[PDB]
Amino acid sequence: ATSTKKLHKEPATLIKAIDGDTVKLMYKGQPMTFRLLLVDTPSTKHPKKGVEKYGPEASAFTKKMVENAKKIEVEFDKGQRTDKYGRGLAYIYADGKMVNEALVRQGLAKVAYVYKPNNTHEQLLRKSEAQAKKEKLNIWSEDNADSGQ
Repeated sequence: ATSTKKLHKEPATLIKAIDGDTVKLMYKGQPMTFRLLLVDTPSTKHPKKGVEKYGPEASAFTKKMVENAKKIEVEFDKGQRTDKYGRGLAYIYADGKMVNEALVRQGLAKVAYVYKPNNTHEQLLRKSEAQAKKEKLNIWSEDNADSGQ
């Protein structure tokens, strides 16, 4: 144990946001498609239901935060650097805000089956998910999941 600086950030710039959990950015002068991996968004392409535009969904959320970002950094984990489908596996930081956590904490993304050993910030997302759940944020909001009394 005993480590300084959790994981490693590499400089990036957005080319296009494919959707919420999958983006294509310019990684060191070359276009690489990245998937956030730990997070998985529901109904990925369209709003949850579609009755008025309540919920810009992860697609626009990720897009907006990375476009407004001064700095875009991709943080690669301890495991594999790229996904089975050749997507980059990194925690993308938009302006220093980790997109993964931001999607989850606001309730636009859920924690999925994280492909270990790529899991350093799984815990962070897990708590942020639980956070979103107890506040019934947009994907946890009374619609698909309408639980209570």
